[PDB]
Amino acid sequence: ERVGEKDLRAALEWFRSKGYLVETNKEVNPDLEITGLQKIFDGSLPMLFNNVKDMPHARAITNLFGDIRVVEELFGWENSLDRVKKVARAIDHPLKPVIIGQDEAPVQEEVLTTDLDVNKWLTAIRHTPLETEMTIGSGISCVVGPYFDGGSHIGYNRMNFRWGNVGTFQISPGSHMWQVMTEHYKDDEPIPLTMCFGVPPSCTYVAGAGFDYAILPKGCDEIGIAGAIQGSPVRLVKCRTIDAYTLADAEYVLEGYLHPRDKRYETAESEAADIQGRFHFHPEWAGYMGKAYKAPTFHVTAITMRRRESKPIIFPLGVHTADDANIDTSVRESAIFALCERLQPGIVQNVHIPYCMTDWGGCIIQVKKRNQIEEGWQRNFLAAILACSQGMRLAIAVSEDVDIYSMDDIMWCLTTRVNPQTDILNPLPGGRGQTFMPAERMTSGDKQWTASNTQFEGGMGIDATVPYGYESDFHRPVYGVDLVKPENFFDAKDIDKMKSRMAGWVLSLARTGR
Amino acid sequence: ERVGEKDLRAALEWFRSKGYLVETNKEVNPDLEITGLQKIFDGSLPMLFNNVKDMPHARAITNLFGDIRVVEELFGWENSLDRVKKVARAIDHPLKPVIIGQDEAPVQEEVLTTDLDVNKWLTAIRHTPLETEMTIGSGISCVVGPYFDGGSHIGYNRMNFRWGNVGTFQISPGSHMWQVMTEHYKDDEPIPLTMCFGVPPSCTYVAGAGFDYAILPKGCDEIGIAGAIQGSPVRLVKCRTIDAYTLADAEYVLEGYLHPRDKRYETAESEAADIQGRFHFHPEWAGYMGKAYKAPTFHVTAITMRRRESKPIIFPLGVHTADDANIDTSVRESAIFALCERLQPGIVQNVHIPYCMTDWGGCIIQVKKRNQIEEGWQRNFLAAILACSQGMRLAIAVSEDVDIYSMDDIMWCLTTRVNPQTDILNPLPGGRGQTFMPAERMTSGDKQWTASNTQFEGGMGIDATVPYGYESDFHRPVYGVDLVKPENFFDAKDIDKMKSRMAGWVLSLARTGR
Ligand SMILES: CC(C)(COP(=O)(O)OP(=O)(O)OC[C@H]1O[C@@H](n2cnc3c(N)ncnc32)[C@H](O)[C@H]1OP(=O)(O)O)[C@@H](O)C(=O)NCCC(=O)NCCSC(=O)c1ccccc1C#N
Ligand SMILES: CC(C)(COP(=O)(O)OP(=O)(O)OC[C@H]1O[C@@H](n2cnc3c(N)ncnc32)[C@H](O)[C@H]1OP(=O)(O)O)[C@@H](O)C(=O)NCCC(=O)NCCSC(=O)c1ccccc1C#N
Ligand SMILES: [Ca+2]
Ligand SMILES: [Ca+2]
Ligand SMILES: [Fe+3]
Ligand SMILES: [Fe+3]
Ligand SMILES: [Fe+3]
Ligand SMILES: [Fe+3]
Ligand SMILES: [K+]
Ligand SMILES: [K+]
Repeated sequence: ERVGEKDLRAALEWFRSKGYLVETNKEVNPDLEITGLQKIFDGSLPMLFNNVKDMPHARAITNLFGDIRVVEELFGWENSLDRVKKVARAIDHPLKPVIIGQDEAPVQEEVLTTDLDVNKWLTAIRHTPLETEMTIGSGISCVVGPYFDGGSHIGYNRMNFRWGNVGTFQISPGSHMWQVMTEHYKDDEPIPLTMCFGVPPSCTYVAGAGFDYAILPKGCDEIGIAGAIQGSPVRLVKCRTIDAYTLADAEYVLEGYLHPRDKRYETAESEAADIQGRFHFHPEWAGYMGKAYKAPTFHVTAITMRRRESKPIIFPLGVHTADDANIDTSVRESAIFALCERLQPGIVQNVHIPYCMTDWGGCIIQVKKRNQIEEGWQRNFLAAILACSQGMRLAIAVSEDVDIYSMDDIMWCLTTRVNPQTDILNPLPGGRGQTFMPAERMTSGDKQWTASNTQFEGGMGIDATVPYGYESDFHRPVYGVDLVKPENFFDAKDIDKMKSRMAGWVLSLARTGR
Repeated sequence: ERVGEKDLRAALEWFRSKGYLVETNKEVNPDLEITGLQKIFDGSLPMLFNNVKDMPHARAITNLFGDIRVVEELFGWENSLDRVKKVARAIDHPLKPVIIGQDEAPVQEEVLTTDLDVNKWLTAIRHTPLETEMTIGSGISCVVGPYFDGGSHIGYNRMNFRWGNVGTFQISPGSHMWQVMTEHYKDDEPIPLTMCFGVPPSCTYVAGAGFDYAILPKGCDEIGIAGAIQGSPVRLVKCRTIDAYTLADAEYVLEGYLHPRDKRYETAESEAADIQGRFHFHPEWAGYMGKAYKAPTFHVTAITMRRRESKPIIFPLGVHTADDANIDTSVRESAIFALCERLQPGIVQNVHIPYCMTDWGGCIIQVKKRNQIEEGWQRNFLAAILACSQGMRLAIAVSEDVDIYSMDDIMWCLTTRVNPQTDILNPLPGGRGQTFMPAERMTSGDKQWTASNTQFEGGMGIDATVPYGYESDFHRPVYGVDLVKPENFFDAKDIDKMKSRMAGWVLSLARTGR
């Protein structure tokens, strides 16, 4: 029982074969060093640390999804558009997970039912020097079967184990875990779930999804979507101490129960002062320094893992990195594309959630109007995206003559193609927002800065598309960059010099001559 | 091959057994008499006309879905809420249709491949004296297989056969047929489809659906939904002259090809004057007198039907009737409920599209806020409903202490629970609307009054819910109608007199004592 099928170790072997893996044997400190090195090389190749300070049994990998190109190469996609379309198709066609025996699951080689000190086995890290606690943010929640209406859910939840085998469990209001906890908020028994660490890359990719429940509602099969993404079923295994299932090919597994009504503070400082929304926790998805809140507790009852001599791998990652941004926004883009295609097929050409747009904060859709009867569909798309993606603050629609991956080109569209009196939608003022946005959280006023007091401003949908029938007046003409060859005029040396001095919007403008 | 399984004849037998069927042998005139009698008994029991003027082979039934109570009894539902929930569940769990042999399909007992005069076999009717043409509005389009991405579509399309075997084909912009025609607008071959008449009641129920493509996108299985609604698979049969499938248990079937680029006028008058949007056609779904437009043509190549001595039944119905309203708004309500449940489960308690709200015009959702973190979800629901239901003009959200079926109670909520400065949403001004709404169609100005020139005003979402935490101040208290018994004070005669003098909002207020 020591082989993961399409597991993280196979991905590491593939990275090493492609030359995309950077290893080191120097001992890395989980306190400020892993996240520091990840931010120094933000959006770069994966880094594998063989020696982690005070964790002789663990290896740490980071920047696994830092470069979207290497991720697309790992999953067999040509480019971002191909990835979006293939992931939408996978969302509509899940692969049912397969259950294997308890004696052939690689993640159950070692089963610790006592001596449950999570912080001794799972690597907790500190992101910034301003933090006080070391937290665990590498595990994905896994709920399979009756508690998810016969489907399966996988997603990240940050945990702070400050009571040995009991830690806080951060749940986004409105998410799948929030819906499960709300349905069972007044039950007598706790919710049995497991946290998986070092899972297969497809499971991480699908766990990044969130707040796309018009496409991935409660009862869907997220593990099935991961299996369809990886081209084969994901293996499940029955837990040892609870009635649930786990990812058999993970590296660590925490079995336990979620107590919805047993809420405790995430940090000792906030627990002392007894207020939420202040007292920094660590950097969050909106790009701001974090805050600490009360949260339900996760009561661990068993710690399963691979053979400790094999040094099971854990994937710790800073929040404000290209890694986390890719992990969330990839399936977010695919789900937004699927929704727009459901509403009216053939109009949306591409969807992109750039790193700068705060994974749950905004998105960009590219629409192509084929005739006069399709004019106005971009506004329906913007309103539907803002309403079906809770707390999304800025959705932008652009035409097909726009480079959706260049923020400079988007800014140009905003400057030249937006009528400020009619092209700025504010669909749902007073709806549900995201508490982690400081602009929204500051609307609490003098109340507790939690989700119970914030007041959403309604989002912002910007229609920066060209009106149909005015494509000649809004034409970005072309420069003759294909009609002349620089080799006829200069030598290779000068051409390389001039090319090396180029960066930014000019790279996009020179490719298209636009 | 002469038995429909759960067909229209079985429904007629059930109605007769329950005493819900009203028969007559007097010859009814399809010109102004069928629709006149249907409007005289709007929302009443089904009427079966055994003798139709100039149609010795046809029987006509009307008001089949006129009373929602008899429909719910036919399909085995307790009430409207049970119907909505069961139909949502059926939408999420379709039954795959079964294919039967060409020699056991009841609808293929007689196959006319020549002498194709549709108006001689299919009963065309005139709705109002202001019309000039007699049109066919009893058949549902049926597209199965490759042209619907492996799914199945059923829906109504009004046809005017003024060229013998070639008639106009009215397609709503944005609908499933519109999406199919747009995908194949420039193909060389025409689109093979069939029009079914006198279909099973579940197929009519599902064909009533429209503009709910976040729940029923292109590629879904609408015939599967009908089968799940009726509790058994719907039978299909291979066509005779085209490569397609039809409802085997129908009464008539028109096989042919849809020519998207071969557009002709629906009436001779509009064809002469050569303008669209004027020159009345017949009453439409918005409750206004109709207009005539250009439309693609349906080229019939075969007319299959049951044995002409059995007098196959046809279901002609006026547009502005409780029948049509039920037929559309039932699955509309179920799909809106499904969408609201996908966005955030447990908040929406009931969805109702009243007759007065112009099937595609508006809806009412009833929300119950369980805690402070759910305040504001009604606005997300309203925005999502307005954006994902093309051209919807008025969505209203009310609290759980409201009778969703009483328009007086909704008006009371509008009067007392709407802040005009913050509770009226206008989410998507300039989006896609419905051309058949005169308020929208008048925005064309001096252009052609078609879908290419209308300018949607953005819809209207009214949040008439009670803010969370103010349920004591917005409490409709109760009167003690359960604490006193009228028999102790008056005799049965006076009680019946007083009860007979009551009607309207007082019936709802007296049941709840509110
Ligand atoms: C809002 C909340 C939780 C509430 O807590 P509070 O505002 O303090 O109010 P409350 O809970 O004490 O009272 C409440 C009363 O409503 C009843 N009630 C309460 N809940 C339920 C329920 N589920 N079902 C049924 N009834 C319920 C109770 O009946 C009663 O509570 P009880 O009396 O029973 O105790 C509040 O604490 C709170 O954490 N905000 C912030 C939470 C939040 O945005 N995370 C987002 C996580 S994204 C994230 O990281 C991330 C994502 C991507 C990338 C990087 C990162 C990072 N890096
Ligand atoms: C808007 C339309 C159709 C357009 O027609 P027009 O405005 O006149 O413009 P157009 O078609 O001539 O030109 C167009 C140009 O865009 C290109 N193009 C056009 N279409 C396509 C396409 N599908 N795919 C790709 N390209 C396309 C062509 O390339 C070029 O056309 P071409 O040059 O090729 O000919 C226009 O006629 C029209 O009927 N409005 C009204 C239609 C409408 O609301 N029904 C709603 C039916 S609910 C109903 O009853 C009902 C429902 C429930 C209950 C009761 C009732 C009743 N009782
Ligand atoms: Ca992205
Ligand atoms: Ca209705
Ligand atoms: Fe989930
Ligand atoms: Fe614009
Ligand atoms: Fe359809
Ligand atoms: Fe209100
Ligand atoms: K997820
Ligand atoms: K339909």
